[PDB]
Amino acid sequence: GIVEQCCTSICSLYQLENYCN
Amino acid sequence: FVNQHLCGSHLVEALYLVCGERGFFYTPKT
Ligand SMILES: [Zn+2]
Repeated sequence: GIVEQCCTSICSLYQLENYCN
Repeated sequence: FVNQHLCGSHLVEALYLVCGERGFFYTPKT
């Protein structure tokens, strides 16, 4: 999920947009 | 875009800004 991916490790802008509606 | 670990409220504001009018879903349940 998002924490593992963007908090626990680092997220590119693209990886963040996967969480938009 | 910043290249860092984004946690807690910092993750949510990142989402807010990136998603704009689309909105987003925050489900931290791991
Ligand atoms: Zn802080």
